[PDB]
Amino acid sequence: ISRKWEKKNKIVYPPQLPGEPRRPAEIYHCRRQIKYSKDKMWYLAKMIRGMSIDQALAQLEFNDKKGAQIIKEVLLEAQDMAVRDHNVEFRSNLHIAESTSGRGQCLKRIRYHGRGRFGIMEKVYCHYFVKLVEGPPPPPEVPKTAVDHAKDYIQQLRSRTIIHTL
Amino acid sequence: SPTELTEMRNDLFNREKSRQLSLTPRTEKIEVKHVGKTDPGTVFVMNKNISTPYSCAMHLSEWYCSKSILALVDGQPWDMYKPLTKSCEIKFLTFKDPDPKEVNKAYWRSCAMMLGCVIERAFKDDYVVSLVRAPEVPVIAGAFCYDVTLDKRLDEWMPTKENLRSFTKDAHALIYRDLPFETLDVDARVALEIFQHNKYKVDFIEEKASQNPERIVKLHRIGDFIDVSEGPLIPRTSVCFQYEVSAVHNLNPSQPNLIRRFQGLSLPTHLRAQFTIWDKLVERSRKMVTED
Amino acid sequence: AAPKNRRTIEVNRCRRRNPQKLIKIKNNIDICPECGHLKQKHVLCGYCYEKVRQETTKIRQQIGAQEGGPFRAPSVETMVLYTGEKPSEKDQGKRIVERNIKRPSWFT
Amino acid sequence: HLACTAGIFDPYVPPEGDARMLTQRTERLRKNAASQLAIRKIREFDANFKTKDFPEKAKDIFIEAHLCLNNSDHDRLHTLVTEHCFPDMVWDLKYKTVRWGFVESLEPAQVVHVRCNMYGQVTVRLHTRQTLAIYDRFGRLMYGQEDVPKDVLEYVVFERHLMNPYGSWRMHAKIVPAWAPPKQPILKTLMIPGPQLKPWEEYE
Amino acid sequence: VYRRLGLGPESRIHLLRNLLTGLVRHERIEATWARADEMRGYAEKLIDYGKLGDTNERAMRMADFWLTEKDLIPKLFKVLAPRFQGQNGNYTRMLQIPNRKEQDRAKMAVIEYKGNYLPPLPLPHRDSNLTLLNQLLLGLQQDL
Amino acid sequence: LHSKSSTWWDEHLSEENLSFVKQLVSDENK
Ligand SMILES: [Zn+2]
Repeated sequence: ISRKWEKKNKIVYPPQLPGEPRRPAEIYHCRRQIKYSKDKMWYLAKMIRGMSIDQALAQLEFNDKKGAQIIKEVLLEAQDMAVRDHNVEFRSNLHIAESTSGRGQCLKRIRYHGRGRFGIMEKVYCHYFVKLVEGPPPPPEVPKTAVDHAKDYIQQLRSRTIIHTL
Repeated sequence: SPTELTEMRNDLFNREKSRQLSLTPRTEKIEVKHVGKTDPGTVFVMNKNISTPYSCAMHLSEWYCSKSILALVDGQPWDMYKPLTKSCEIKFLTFKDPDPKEVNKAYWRSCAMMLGCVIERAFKDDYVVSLVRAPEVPVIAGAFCYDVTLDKRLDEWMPTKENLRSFTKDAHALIYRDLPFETLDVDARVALEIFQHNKYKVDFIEEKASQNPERIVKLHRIGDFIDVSEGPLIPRTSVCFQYEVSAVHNLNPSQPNLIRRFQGLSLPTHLRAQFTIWDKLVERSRKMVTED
Repeated sequence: AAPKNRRTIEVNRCRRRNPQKLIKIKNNIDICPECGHLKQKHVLCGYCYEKVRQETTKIRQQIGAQEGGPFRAPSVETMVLYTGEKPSEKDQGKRIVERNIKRPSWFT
Repeated sequence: HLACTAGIFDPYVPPEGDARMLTQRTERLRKNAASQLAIRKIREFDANFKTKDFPEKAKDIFIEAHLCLNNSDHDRLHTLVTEHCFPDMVWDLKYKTVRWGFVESLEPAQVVHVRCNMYGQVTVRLHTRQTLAIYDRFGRLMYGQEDVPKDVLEYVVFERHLMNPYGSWRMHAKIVPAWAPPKQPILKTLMIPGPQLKPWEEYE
Repeated sequence: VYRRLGLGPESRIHLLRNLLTGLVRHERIEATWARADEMRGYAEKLIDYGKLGDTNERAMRMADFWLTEKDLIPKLFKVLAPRFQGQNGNYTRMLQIPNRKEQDRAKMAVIEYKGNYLPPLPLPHRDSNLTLLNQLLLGLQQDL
Repeated sequence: LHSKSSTWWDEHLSEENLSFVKQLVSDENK
């Protein structure tokens, strides 16, 4: 087993110089053992990526999946330590930079059948990884306008070079 | 050129900020206790004249920031971005409060100030436009009114449907820009210099200085544009969702200069309106608005 | 019947990461001023409802003890009284339930 | 094995205005009746312990211990201070970087009061200007100023195990006089949570 | 026009019969939204039978069958029926409650008998006329 | 939260204003 996510939270940066912007806080939190499928948990992780701390919490409160409740508990623990230990001034000033789920060690049993058959029973466990960056979520992407698309095509045409000639 | 006036006007606004910042030495901690109905009794230690109610909203949750337009400091309406002055009791005001009368005035005044900004930049630099004052009219009137005196060259020019739409486009651009409303308390002497050219503004500045024992006057700045305010204004221009310049009425006794009162209607994002409702309200907002 | 060949992870990833299969966000979430907790626009607050619902059980417990027997539902109207509140003439001819607690602020 | 005992045998009472203040030294001459018998007990094991010369030795340990904090020289600081003192100094400095410097002492250090199987505690009076700046894990500054001298007067208690042959003077505790000014506040702003109540309960 | 509940049509009547009896005894019952709506119609119609009069033989037969506990029959004719004599309808109030956290997430609703002595439910309140939007509409009303 | 919310014409219409709105709609149609 590897627990490098926690070690990322133990990283200590060198003292910042006067001519350096105030470093945004990054917090790495995870729950190593959950009796839940990583694949099912991943769906929850994918949706919440890039959202604010408050927005994610609100969606989780009204979510029907068991994993969502676990995620909210994990999120609350990370926020508490962030203010307590990572010197976060504002509770609301947090957003979900990264969210993903991983496989965990399982348990193996034999699945009996009423007709003399047997199967391989597995008790699934998974890990959940989230990295939180202090500050509001980044602005969403704006689709390219027709003007932007045309300019690139013209630029590509100009960038064309003569091939296989002196 | 108009840019020159804005440049010097902006500087004096900036210099006043530096003087106030220089006036406060170090950071002084003031104990502010939350008297709001929700999360009552929370006490924040804050830096005097450095932090603002928005910071406290950030401390608690994002919901507070989104729904908080004003703050009740010791029972007094305070702008969300106004620096705190002393230990006090703070409560957050929302659009859906039982008594939005204080909120209504701030929205009413802010809309008038925004309209004044559009007028000055809407016309070409060749013409001369002087803003006289923003008359205070009830919300029941159906439109917010701004008075402006035009140059003789514009005596025969009346806005058309397209021209009125142009004003809304300028107003819509300002709303899209989402410029926070800066707030400064400035003495009459400095304020008179900032607005010396506009005689009408000068008298308005004098009235405010006359009422209060000191010469301090309430000045609000939207980007480069600056104006005097009767009271607190909206924190940001993004609050408005619907904006319309309903109509303009020319005052008959306007020989020395053509004084026009502009009628407009605006609605915050928190309070959206149906299509038919807005049309009737806009139609009801095209009628001459008297001050009662 | 088994697939003629194993399905590639890349093909599998596209199917599960399709927007149709992803979890959708909800925009109808609202706040409860009374409890300060979240709610849906068409769903009442539950934190305050817990007070009322659990308060009802306390009232019901008092009623059950007072009746003292099954199939003893009165044929007359019933009223609930809290400490500090005295029966009135209008309360005559009505079952009276007495609560040790003071008249709740929300209850009127 | 314990080489130190928590607390002070008898707490010396500092007089207000001592910072303004020969003079105080004579007050010790008057008060050696209370302390000389204690001084003799330290002298019996050592015979070279003098209240006049101890502050110089005591001062070096105090300054040296503070220097170890910047380098996190825990082993070096362990020897300088007693077991009781060490955890307080460094426990709250975990995952933090501090730049500490010593400006010239405002006034000379002087022994103030001493007391004493046998553990001897010597109170030393120190007023010195120092610079303190602590940064976050990310390097963000959280407390103190990089190059601003802060004048602080405190009374520092050193202790030694007289019975032990290897016993030596190690910093044990500091006595803070009430008249001393409060320490500088933290740069960041804190929030005090409100009272916690059950769903049935109402705000009070 | 009828929901399928229970193990059969008779079970639905028995299930509806049990639900109706429970509501009368307590006057406020919480159940699944679908079931609550199904029983709302029966409750209103029963009150009409109560208003008809105790001496009505059909009402007595209907009351006896639907209400298993016979102590409720006097209550219907002497408590429920007298109370709603003035009202012409809308005897029952049904409201939505947050879904059950029982791993099935069934839709939950509360159905209550109006005029009851139970503590008032936290009903929704419409926006006050003091709001900016309402004030503007009031101005339009005054002008007209 | 700076996010979209669901609204309907009757969400913020008061009972007194709601009755007026119904009358106004009938007047406009006529
Ligand atoms: Zn509530």
